[PDB]
Parts: sequence; C-alpha cells; structure tokens
Amino acid sequence: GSHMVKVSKFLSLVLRHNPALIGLDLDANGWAPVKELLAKMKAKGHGISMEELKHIVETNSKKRFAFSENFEKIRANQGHSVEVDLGYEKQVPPAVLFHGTAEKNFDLILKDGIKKMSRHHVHLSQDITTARKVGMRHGKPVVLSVDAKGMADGGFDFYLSNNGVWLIDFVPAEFIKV
Ligand SMILES: NC(=O)c1ccc[n+]([C@@H]2O[C@H](COP(=O)([O-])OP(=O)(O)OC[C@H]3O[C@@H](n4cnc5c(N)ncnc54)[C@H](O)[C@@H]3O)[C@@H](O)[C@H]2O)c1
Repeated sequence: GSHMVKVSKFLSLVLRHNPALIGLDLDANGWAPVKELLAKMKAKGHGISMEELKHIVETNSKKRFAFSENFEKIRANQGHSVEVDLGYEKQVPPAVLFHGTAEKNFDLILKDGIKKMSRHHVHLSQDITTARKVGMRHGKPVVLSVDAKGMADGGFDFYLSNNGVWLIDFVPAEFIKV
C-alpha cells in the first residue's frame, strides 16, 4: 500500500474539487484539515500518516500545495490556474470593461493594447472613476474601455483579483474603446 504519487493526485482531486471522497472538510479560506485529510483518505485506501501526507504537500514544489504551522491544515493552491492561485477566481465576468491609462502611454497602449508586460497581466478598471484616477498617475488620463461585444463574442471569460478588479488575459487595443 501507500502510493505516494497517487495520494497527491487523489489529494488535488479531493481537497480541491470534491472533498466528499474521503469526507474532507473545507474551510472558507479554502483549506482542509490535514489531520482529517490523511485520516479520512487513509480509510480511503491510502495508508498514509500525517508526515506521509506532509510528503505529498512537500512535493507542493510545482506551486500547487501548502501547509500550515503544525502541518495540521493544507491548502491546495491551484484551481483556475492563471498563475497559480492568488486572485484569479472565476467570478461574475463583465463583458465591457473600463481601464484607466495615461495619454503618452495612450499612444503606446492604443497602438499595442493592454497586454503581456508581465505574466498574465491585464487588469482593467472596475469603475470609471478609478480608471480616470489611475490615469492621472502619469499625467493626463484616458479611459480605455473594451467593447463587451468584442470580448464576449471572442469567448473571453474574465476573472477578478482580490481588489475586485477586472482581469483579462489580453486586450488588443482594437477591442479597446477609447
Ligand atoms: N490599486 C490597486 O491595488 C489595484 C489592484 C489591481 C488592479 N488595479 C488596476 O490597475 C490599473 C491601475 O494601474 P496599475 O495598478 O496597473 O499600475 P501600474 O503602475 O502597473 O500602471 C501601468 C501603466 O502602464 C499601462 N500599460 C499597460 N499596457 C501597456 C502597453 N501595452 N503599452 C503602454 N502602456 C501600457 C497601464 O495602462 C498603466 O497606465 C487600474 O485598472 C486599476 O483598477 C489596481
């Protein structure tokens, strides 16, 4: 018994999708009690102890798991893995999204579009006032709002980070409406 690699696969299924296999109990913070996890999945035919599951979470190295102080609670960080999982929850996606930017880099951003200037980068403005507010950072602002039509039709699903900001994978400026 004790298939370490299978416990990890099974883990990512149980605490991250469907805890009901082993009877895992999920927190509001998206954590699961390890103590439950190894105990309940032990009964599920895994035969691992706390540190053996700690060994699974020790193989978290692909940035898909994490453990606590006593190691008594784990979170599998992953899901809507844009990066990993720090603020990419599939929430209510707006089709039309505003984005404040500034005028000299307006020429730049309307020429190139709000795109990869970092890995998975395009956070647009959730409100017109914030849009214009952030544009003022370089000097003169311009609001660049992508037309819902182009993006909804384009099959883009959007996601939001913790600040309630509207993210898209990439907005070519042709979809952007100045
Ligand atoms: N304040 C916060 O904590 C927070 C958190 C998440 C998102 N946001 C959002 O981010 C925006 C505010 O700016 P920021 O936080 O990204 O700061 P930032 O300092 O990263 O600003 C980057 C600037 O470069 C511009 N830019 C992006 N692509 C460009 C391109 N291809 N060519 C030329 N210029 C380009 C951006 O429009 C912006 O003017 C708003 O939409 C805001 O809602 C703010």
